[PDB]
Amino acid sequence: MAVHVPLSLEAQAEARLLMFSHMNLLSPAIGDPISVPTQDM
Amino acid sequence: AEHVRAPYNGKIKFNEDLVHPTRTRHGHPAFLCYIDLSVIIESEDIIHSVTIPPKSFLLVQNDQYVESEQVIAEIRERVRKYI
Amino acid sequence: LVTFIYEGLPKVEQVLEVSLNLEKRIKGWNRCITRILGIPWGFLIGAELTIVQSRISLVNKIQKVYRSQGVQIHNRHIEIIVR
Amino acid sequence: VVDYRINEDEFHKISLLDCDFFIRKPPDPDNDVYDFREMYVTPPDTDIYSVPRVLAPMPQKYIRCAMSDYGCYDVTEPPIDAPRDPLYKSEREISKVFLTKHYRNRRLNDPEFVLDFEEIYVIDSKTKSITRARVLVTVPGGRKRDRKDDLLVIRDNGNSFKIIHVGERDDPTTVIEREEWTKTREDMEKHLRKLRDFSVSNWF
Amino acid sequence: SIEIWYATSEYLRQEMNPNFRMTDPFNPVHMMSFSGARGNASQVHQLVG
Amino acid sequence: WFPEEPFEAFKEMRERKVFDVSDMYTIADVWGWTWEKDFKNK
Amino acid sequence: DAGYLTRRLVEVVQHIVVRRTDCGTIRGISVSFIQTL
Amino acid sequence: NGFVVYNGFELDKKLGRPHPFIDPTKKKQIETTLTSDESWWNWRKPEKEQWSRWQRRRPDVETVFLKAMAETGQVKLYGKEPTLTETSLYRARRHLFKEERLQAERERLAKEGPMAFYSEWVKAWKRDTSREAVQKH
Repeated sequence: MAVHVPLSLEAQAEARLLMFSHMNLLSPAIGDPISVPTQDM
Repeated sequence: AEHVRAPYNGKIKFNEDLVHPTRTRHGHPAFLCYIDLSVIIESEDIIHSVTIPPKSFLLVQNDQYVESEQVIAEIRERVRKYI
Repeated sequence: LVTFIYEGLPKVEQVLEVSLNLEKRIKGWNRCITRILGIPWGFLIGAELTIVQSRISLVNKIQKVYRSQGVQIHNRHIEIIVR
Repeated sequence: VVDYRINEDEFHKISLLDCDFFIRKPPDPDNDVYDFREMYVTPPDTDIYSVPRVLAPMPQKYIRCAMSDYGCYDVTEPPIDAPRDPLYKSEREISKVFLTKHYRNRRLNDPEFVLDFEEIYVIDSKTKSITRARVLVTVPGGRKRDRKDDLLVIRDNGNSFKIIHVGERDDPTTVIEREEWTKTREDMEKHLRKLRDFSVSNWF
Repeated sequence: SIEIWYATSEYLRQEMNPNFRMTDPFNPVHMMSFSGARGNASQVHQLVG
Repeated sequence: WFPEEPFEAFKEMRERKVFDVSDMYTIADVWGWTWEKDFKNK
Repeated sequence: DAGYLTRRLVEVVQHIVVRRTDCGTIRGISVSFIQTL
Repeated sequence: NGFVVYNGFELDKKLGRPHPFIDPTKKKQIETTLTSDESWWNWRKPEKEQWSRWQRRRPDVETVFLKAMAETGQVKLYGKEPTLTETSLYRARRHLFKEERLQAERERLAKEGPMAFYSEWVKAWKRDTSREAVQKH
């Protein structure tokens, strides 16, 4: 397990605005949703 | 391949003169069907018909008793064996 | 006593690292198109025919492997690689 | 096909899934009087008129009728192309139209208004035809009875018509559960038929 | 020997889902795989076929 | 599959818009080099 | 085998970036299925 | 015109009451079949019965409950032992029959009262537990 803390404001902007788990809800392969409920859900 | 199974218990009815005798790859006698043969099973309640398409093996005999879900027909590397 | 005689991912790697019908047409087109057309037309048109045919078959072969496994990928991504 | 184009404001316009049905409308304040001597049928939203098929004797004089449509809802989920495209689309698809005669041609606001379920005319969208419904009367009283007590039951894709007493009314749950019990009973026996001990077994 | 038992096994797998659908629709093993939550017919076939 | 025969393949290239005669031009004929036909094939 | 193929696939097109709005090409691919459109 | 008109088995089958799946009256034998002399070798019955390891019916819950329900009359079976068809059918509708039994216990409690009903699980209690005895006490 690796945890990285962005230091510069340029890196913090990219993390919040590009890599967050809600603007990437679609996979690039065919455009399917990524976080579909599974198993006990 | 596809296996045709008997949908009911009963007695198989068909004309053995419309089909060609053959030996299967399992060593059993059977019939080769090159036409649309009409095979009848007379069950305990009604009489039921199964259509046998051409190029298919008929594994049962006329007047034979068959059980439900029993295979009655089949719709249709170099290895070395030591004994 | 007796002897009888009786009768995916690597496929993608084979295609991407580089069909009999493709090889006979490329050989066929190479030995004839230059004999028909002149300067910068025999090579130009011959290269277009080979490349267009190759791209169509390469994408089909790649998508044949993934679609048989139930994997859905847009042709955009494969066309970028094949380009 | 006819050589002319009718004046559509002299007619009742009845819109079904596969046709528009036109019946001449004699002037009347309630707009519920029908002249069946002149009728036309057209493909939907078109002005090319033709004579519809008539499968029963039609009324010869003017009659007052109440109109109700018969069909289903087509609730779909269309593909979402443009932004804010709707998640569903709900439309009504009408396959039959029923024209029920007012008893003695009384008006809707008449205090003695009742429907005459013995005279019902059916327009079918699939065949572009008009016919009279065959109605079975089970109410005791014959032709002379209290029409305020009878209930019309329509089944079988608008092909079976039965008049019963309003006290014999079935609960909507009962109607739905009867259909489900009949269908599941047949499906279960079909599933169990291939077991080789079926002939020596009981339903319970 | 190979073909008679392969056909028998494949027929059991084919009849597995309709048996669940008709006689035990809310069977816990059926609901896990049929709903798509966890497991497929092949893994279930190993348990009951 | 494009046809193996050459002239059939040329027809398919035009039908599928792979290549047509509108693409057949050289520097001599689009830049107005009318004098070059005198210096060739002699 | 999957990782080795992925490394080679990324390597061959690692430089491809969307750099222009319109290259101004005239040619197109003719198609005569829905997901590929 | 002519448009206005004024007006055992197969009853159990209509109502869903217990009944044979096949009507005994409309039931026929299967004539005579090949008698091992008109048959090929692969379709002949073995002269001696063959040990199988599958020769016994698999025990299960459905068989036991169906027999118990057969003794109380809640259902009727074709024979003494439930078939595989009947156990499959019971598995589908077993919740209906249990609900009937639970309802009968609720009605019996409402009739006898708590004293008579719950005295089933108090063996040491010897006093009369009827409603009239409760009122008299």
